[PDB]
Amino acid sequence: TNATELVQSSSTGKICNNPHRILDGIDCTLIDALLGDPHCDVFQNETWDLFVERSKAFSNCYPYDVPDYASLRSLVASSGTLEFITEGFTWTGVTQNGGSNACKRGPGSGFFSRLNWLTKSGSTYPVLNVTMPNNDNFDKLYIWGIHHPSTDQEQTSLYVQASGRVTVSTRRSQQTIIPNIGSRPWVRGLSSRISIYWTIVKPGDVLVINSNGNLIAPRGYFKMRTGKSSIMRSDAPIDTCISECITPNGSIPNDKPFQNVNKITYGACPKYVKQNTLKLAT
Amino acid sequence: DVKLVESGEGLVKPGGSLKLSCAASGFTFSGYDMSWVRQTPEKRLEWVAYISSGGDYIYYADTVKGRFTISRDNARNTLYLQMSSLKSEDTAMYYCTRDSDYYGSRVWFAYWGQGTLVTVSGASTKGPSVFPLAPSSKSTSGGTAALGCLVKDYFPEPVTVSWNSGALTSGVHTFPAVLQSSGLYSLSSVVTVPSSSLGTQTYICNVNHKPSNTKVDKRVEPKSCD
Amino acid sequence: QAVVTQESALTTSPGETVTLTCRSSTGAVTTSNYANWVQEKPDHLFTGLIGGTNNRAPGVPARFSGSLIGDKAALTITGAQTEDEAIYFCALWFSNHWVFGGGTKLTVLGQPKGAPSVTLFPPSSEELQANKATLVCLISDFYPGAVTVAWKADSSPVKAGVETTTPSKQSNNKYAASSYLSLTPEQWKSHRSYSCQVTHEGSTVEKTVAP
Ligand SMILES: *[C@@H]1O[C@H](CO)[C@@H](O[C@@H]2O[C@H](CO)[C@@H](O)[C@H](O)[C@H]2NC(C)=O)[C@H](O)[C@H]1NC(C)=O
Ligand SMILES: *[C@@H]1O[C@H](CO)[C@@H](O[C@@H]2O[C@H](CO)[C@@H](O)[C@H](O)[C@H]2NC(C)=O)[C@H](O)[C@H]1NC(C)=O
Repeated sequence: TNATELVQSSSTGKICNNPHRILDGIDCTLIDALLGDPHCDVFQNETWDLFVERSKAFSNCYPYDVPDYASLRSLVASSGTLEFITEGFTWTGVTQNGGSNACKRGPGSGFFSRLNWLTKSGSTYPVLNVTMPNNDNFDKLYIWGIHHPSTDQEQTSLYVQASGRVTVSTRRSQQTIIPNIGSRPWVRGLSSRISIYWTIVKPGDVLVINSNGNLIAPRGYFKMRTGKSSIMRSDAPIDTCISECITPNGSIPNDKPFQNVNKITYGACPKYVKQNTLKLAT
Repeated sequence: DVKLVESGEGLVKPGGSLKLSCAASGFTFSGYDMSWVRQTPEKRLEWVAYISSGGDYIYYADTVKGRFTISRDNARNTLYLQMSSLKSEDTAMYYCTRDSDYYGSRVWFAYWGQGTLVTVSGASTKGPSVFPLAPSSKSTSGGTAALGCLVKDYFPEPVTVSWNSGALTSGVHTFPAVLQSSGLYSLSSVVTVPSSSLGTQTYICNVNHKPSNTKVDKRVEPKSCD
Repeated sequence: QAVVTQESALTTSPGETVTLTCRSSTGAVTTSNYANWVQEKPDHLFTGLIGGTNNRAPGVPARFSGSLIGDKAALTITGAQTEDEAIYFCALWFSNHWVFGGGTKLTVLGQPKGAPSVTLFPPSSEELQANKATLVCLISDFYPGAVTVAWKADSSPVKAGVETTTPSKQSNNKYAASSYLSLTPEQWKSHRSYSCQVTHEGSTVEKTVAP
């Protein structure tokens, strides 16, 4: 007779940028592009349908960590845009724009592009009674951080208070984090660290930030949408071609009702299956 | 697929000095951060030096401060360690380490180099004299014959032996050295080859003992004298 | 201070559960010490396994686990394999310092008992014409570490010119050593009856090879 095989056991090996806008985050994570690492501020205000994370991704700005990291990174991957809108906060007496050589931006000191590291001004650090309202028609994602110094002397030298605090409030949200002082091992030098937390705002609601020290301020917000975007970890090269679904092993033909190459897919694809072969008689 | 490959093993006198290089491959930097760690002959592990992308924030083994300097060549993707005013206590095999991965991993010292030997010596070096280990006249079980070279009276370790320029990579086994009573080492390496191919293919020991500039090829053959 | 310590050696069986430990001299071990575990397989093949208190390196299987049992750091291998036969060092972070322990030699059993292959070569004739003659007994690829070597010359045992050392080859993770006796061209003259016999406990009998 003849036969139909139904399990797509073969991929193209390359990711095809049509019909999906494929954004290759070459040397960074989605978070690095989200935070504003200087070597990936090239991804500023980028939009996508599938972000591709490569294995050699890396970070060069201040050593940090994200509690609930996978939730954050895929929260931005689902809106599919890094559209950042500066909001011009007023930081009275606390010296914005702190940077260091771990994050060398340009000739010297730099910091996260979308983050505002505050210090003391003069020799003080007052408690910040800030406010910023979201009165528009869309939800705001605020990315903010805290500094975990490396010694009690570091805490005093920059945030004169013996113990600092940050409190990012809404009418629905409240998060109060305290910096635990400790000298971590060296990562890109420094023994101090930064931990990243985020605060979504929905329309009408207000975001207020109370802090006696260690605050890593935000500069603005990312406009958030609802769409078909996502992210992918892959080392498959990108070519200009056509395929409607993509796997970490490169694109797939959507010819066959089933597929064997990978469980991870994007778009209208066949359903992942364990089979190695399935021939239907014709 | 990350790899770190070292070089620069050589013998040095007390107060003398050495520079070492480790060629980094398979990853984007010469290293994200990189560090030098040595293991004494007592197989104790001491960390020596550390680097940033450009050497930020304390990286000092206080017992080597003022004596060593660590450098990285961002262009050629190379890591350097030049140690001077060397002491007995620095004799070790220094390892080229690149500290481990991102927030998820942050394991220090995951990726390592195979190590290169640093010997802070005294009173002289000696070059080896290779002798060939000829094959048997009688064929026991027919089949194959075994032959080798004796790397006798060399100092210090190591000697690197191959056979016919890598043309013989299997069935070759180079055995460790013996510290003899004289303070000298002596080593050997043997390969096993079929009995037919003993006059049609010629076998040469590509031994070199690089701590001094020694490289002596030597062919192995029966000598035809009962 | 800052002297990090761990057991000298351990021994276990495949399938069993092991727990290697690492202690402080500065007192109690905390997460703030960031226990890091690196595994050296022989011929200087190191691999970092666990860092950041529990954090497992990418390629490390989930069977390895790091933890704190009490005031100690610890490394537990739940589901040990013959793959795990190695030396496991440990490193803790004291803010100024950065230090290693002595390292624990893990000895997994179940390795197939290896019988030693015994081959001997006479002194080369160019080696002969010098002041020194050395002939070679070469024992190859036996698993059990312990081995005894006996040289005897015309049926009579000898020593005080012998030298041997221990073969911890990774090759097949079998042990394969070498023996050298060093006889002067006139001391080596009790001709036609010199050879090397070694005894292993993979011995059903001890093997002799004579030229
Ligand atoms: C992309 O990012 C830039 C910088 O954050 C945004 O630039 C601002 O644009 C507004 C009006 O669009 C200006 O009033 C500001 O002066 C710009 N700079 C800053 C620092 O806010 C830009 O709007 C973003 N979106 C794009 C380019 O589509
Ligand atoms: C802090 O800044 C706000 C910004 O206007 C001032 O207004 C009060 O803010 C607090 C929040 O901390 C609210 O609970 C009050 O309801 C606000 N006042 C009114 C009239 O609505 C406030 O005066 C500033 N100082 C303090 C100590 O709150």
